[PDB]
Amino acid sequence: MEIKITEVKENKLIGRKEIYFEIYHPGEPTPSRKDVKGKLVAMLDLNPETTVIQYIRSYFGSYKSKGYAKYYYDKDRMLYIEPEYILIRDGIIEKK
Amino acid sequence: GDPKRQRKKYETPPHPWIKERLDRERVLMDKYELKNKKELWKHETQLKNFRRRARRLLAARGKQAEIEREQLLARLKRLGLLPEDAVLDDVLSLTIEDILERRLQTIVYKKGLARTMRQARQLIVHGHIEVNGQIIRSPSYLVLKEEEDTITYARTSPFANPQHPERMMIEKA
Amino acid sequence: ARKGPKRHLKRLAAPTSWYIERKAYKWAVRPRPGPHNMRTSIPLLYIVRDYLGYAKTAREARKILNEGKFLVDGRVRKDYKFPVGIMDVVSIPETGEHYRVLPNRIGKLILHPISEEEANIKPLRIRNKRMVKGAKIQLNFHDGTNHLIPLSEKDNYFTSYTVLMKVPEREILEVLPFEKGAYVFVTQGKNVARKGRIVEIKKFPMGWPDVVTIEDEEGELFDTLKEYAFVVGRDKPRISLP
RNA sequence: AUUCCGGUUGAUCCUGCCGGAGGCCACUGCUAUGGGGGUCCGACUAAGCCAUGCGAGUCAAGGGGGCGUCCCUUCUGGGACGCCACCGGCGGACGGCUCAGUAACACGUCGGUAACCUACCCUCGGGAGGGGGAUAACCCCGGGAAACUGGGGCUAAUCCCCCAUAGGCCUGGGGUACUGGAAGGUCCCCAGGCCGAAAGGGAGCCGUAAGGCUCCGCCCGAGGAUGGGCCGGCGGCCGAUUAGGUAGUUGGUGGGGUAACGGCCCACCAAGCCGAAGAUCGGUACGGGCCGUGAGAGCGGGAGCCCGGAGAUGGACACUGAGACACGGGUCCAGGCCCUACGGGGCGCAGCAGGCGCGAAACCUCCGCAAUGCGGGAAACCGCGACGGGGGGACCCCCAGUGCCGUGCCUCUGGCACGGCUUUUCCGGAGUGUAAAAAGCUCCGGGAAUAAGGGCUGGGCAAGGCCGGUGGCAGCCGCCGCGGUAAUACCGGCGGCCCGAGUGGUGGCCACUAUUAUUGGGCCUAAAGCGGCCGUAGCCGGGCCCGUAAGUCCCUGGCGAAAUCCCACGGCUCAACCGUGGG
Ligand SMILES: [Mg+2]
Ligand SMILES: [Mg+2]
Ligand SMILES: [Mg+2]
Ligand SMILES: [Mg+2]
Ligand SMILES: [Mg+2]
Ligand SMILES: [Mg+2]
Ligand SMILES: [Mg+2]
Ligand SMILES: [Mg+2]
Ligand SMILES: [Mg+2]
Ligand SMILES: [Mg+2]
Ligand SMILES: [Mg+2]
Ligand SMILES: [Mg+2]
Ligand SMILES: [Mg+2]
Ligand SMILES: [Mg+2]
Ligand SMILES: [Mg+2]
Ligand SMILES: [Mg+2]
Ligand SMILES: [Mg+2]
Ligand SMILES: [Mg+2]
Ligand SMILES: [Mg+2]
Ligand SMILES: [Mg+2]
Ligand SMILES: [Mg+2]
Ligand SMILES: [Mg+2]
Repeated sequence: MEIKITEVKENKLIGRKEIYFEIYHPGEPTPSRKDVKGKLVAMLDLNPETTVIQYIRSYFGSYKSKGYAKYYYDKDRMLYIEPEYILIRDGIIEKK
Repeated sequence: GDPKRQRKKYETPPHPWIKERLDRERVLMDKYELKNKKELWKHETQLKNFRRRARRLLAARGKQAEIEREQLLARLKRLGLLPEDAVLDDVLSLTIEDILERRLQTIVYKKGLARTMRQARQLIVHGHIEVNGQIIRSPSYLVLKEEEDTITYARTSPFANPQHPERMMIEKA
Repeated sequence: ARKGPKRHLKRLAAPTSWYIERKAYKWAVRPRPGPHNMRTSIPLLYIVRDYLGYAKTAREARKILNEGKFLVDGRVRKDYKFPVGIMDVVSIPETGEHYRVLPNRIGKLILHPISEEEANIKPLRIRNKRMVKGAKIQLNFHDGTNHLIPLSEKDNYFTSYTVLMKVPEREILEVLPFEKGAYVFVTQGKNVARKGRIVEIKKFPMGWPDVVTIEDEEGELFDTLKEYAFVVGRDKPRISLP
């Protein structure tokens, strides 16, 4: 798969950066969250502990998928802002 | 009052059993390999609408009329139904066969990707045809002129290999 | 409203000057009473979330507001129902950006970027003027705010004049009279967002509103209501306009 | 598509009605593979009756208590932390449901209030001084079958009550500062009265302490905003086998009452007010944006989504509050029903599911506060059958499937025999998706494998002059008409035609229809000119000159919400659907 970054935006008020990307992958299944997170942290030198993947979406007859993710500069800020369910779904914290 | 109710996009014949109309429509259905009459009727309605827009704009004047007139001409020649130097009058000479030539099934057949109309329909439905890098599975989709030449086998299809037994039979024609 | 005031607002019945998607959801934010009226203002939540896009959901928009990140006319606003209206100034000091709220060419509210220096002044149209106890003069402006002046300067202020006020200190620094040759900006009606110079004024009997004629840069003449004409300068605008 | 075709005669031309052929809505027979989108599903008869669960809470940063765990010392205690109820504040008048009543200022539209109220919110100008009191919680004793409820003791507050000042209201006499088109309005000065505020409270730091410095708060005045009250002109059903109606009725004068004007209600004085241009009375109905049909002019409907009105088993009437004569608050009558230990005590789903009844006629006693919003809170947050997500259903619209190719044979459309191919759909897995799931989307393995019916077959009107039964019997038949032993028309077989996941039956509206005629019909013989004439209202009215500008035409300001309709471009694979612009 090939990852292409479309746009990176800075949000000082929240204290995070928002990343939009595309994944090109003909003849392959939709990439898993773990692989995409590893590829992204390798590509931009990000701490994997404070990186969340909001979504990965596939389309009808396309060879590519669209993804949106967020990166926080502080772990406490990430815990205070993000909803609980998205942290569980991305494996950052453990469900009770 | 009453809220909106979604309406049919096609019109049925005023009388179901007229010999001449039955013969003409049967010829068309056989030639272009359509599934049922309603599909054919759908395209007919499209044609009529275009004509009804041309008739109304000929007898009009003002500022909005010119805008709508140029928009109609631009839309018609974007679909590939009119040459680049056509005028409004030329709208009134379109026929039903002109629209049927723009179906994706017909264009796939004419380009030589298939040996028969039915084979073209099967190829479209099973997902072997890509249009401008996108897979479309509707045989009745109307192809724009700007994208006509970028129509090929899907890059993941078995047919995207010149050694495939079925493709070699297609090329034999 | 069988027994009392309404508290809700459907999306389909929202004011027509907002930039909002009317079929995406069922409800909309009912604005709180405040400075402007319904037809010329929008709740702050839509500015934070939909216009600037600093937040995705309403919950995280409220967390931003409660931290005092937004200034309206130089004052911190925490209520997400607060109405923001014509000629207001929206400042984000942490990002250092400033906007002025203005009507569009079709009557919708938009944010126009402005310089930091211009962000300290706000124009106010004198909407009414009255006597108050102790023999003082009270001026009532178009956004509902009030000011007091002594009896000595009663002849320097009349209705439809414009006062340039320094915010948030609320200190007067300029008065722009309403007369022939003044520069005006239209706020409502068919000719909204057009600007020009005053040529003529007409009056009618029995309480019908009066009409003014305006010449634009290209030299065309058009009429509008006097109360829809907002004075912004002597012969050139004193503030940035789109 | 601005349309015709069958029927009165032995044969013909007319008038005239009936039937066929089209669209949409409700019920229904037979039969059904898939996905997507949307404002669909106990409205028509019963606004009939309802078992059970849920549909409105929130605040520990307003106040005293109870209980638990720890730290300091602890006889005793003081802290910190966490739960619980109670007093107290705000909300519960919105949201949700249904269309019984209503022919009316109910609704649509343009205006008015100088004749009015408004808690929460915004700006400016000021204020927060001095006293008093009870009670819940808690302890002791209880009563009652229960619903409920008594006595004594003790305590706090942003709880309640006083005094002062500010302030508010009424009337009389002056002065002319403001807005406005116009002052019973606002401002200033005297005078007589009546009414009459507040919580410097709470939280955190720096403070050794003193005291600051922030955060949330309390009261008065002027204006705004939000939500309403009230008033006017104009506009939109049927009946004369309903012709006179009204007596607080119509107006005046003097008062009361109201937040406020008003016969809204009284006392007194007059005889007015409405009506053949349809009063009064009766019938039927919630109004509009809109929806169905038609070339248009028109004709018909107004359940579902938005805006306005009204109601909570029927009929009356009050308490609290900024706002109610209050759907999940109170009282009486009427009529049903339930529990009692027989003395008493309770209840009306036209909220979400669910049950009975009535009928031709309508679904799960499910999951979630993740999104959109509302109430509460300083905030993090909590609650919400609103709203969001699924379950059942031939509700509406859009896009597909039930194979394709090559060579032979046949009756050559179509079927059969060989060889090859694909996997939309089907079966089993991985990822993504989702609050969690399910669908959906991308991949992998198997395999033509898992998938066609309903009506019609004499003419109108496309399709058989074939075979077997029945014999004016049985049956068909929208209409015209078939059947009496040689039936192309009934029953069945074999063929054929139309549409196709659909296709037929019954009822309603529009078109057909120039059979309602303004566009645009008729009245000698076919339905239809009063037996004749005179005349009131109404309608239609000769030629020229001067004036006006009501009708009429042109230009330009302020309006007629959004949704719905048409066009181009853009986003979901295209579309249906949704967004940005122009109409
Ligand atoms: Mg209705
Ligand atoms: Mg005859
Ligand atoms: Mg019922
Ligand atoms: Mg209510
Ligand atoms: Mg009724
Ligand atoms: Mg007092
Ligand atoms: Mg009606
Ligand atoms: Mg309904
Ligand atoms: Mg039910
Ligand atoms: Mg039904
Ligand atoms: Mg037969
Ligand atoms: Mg025939
Ligand atoms: Mg007829
Ligand atoms: Mg006739
Ligand atoms: Mg006669
Ligand atoms: Mg006669
Ligand atoms: Mg004449
Ligand atoms: Mg005139
Ligand atoms: Mg509109
Ligand atoms: Mg696309
Ligand atoms: Mg498109
Ligand atoms: Mg839209």
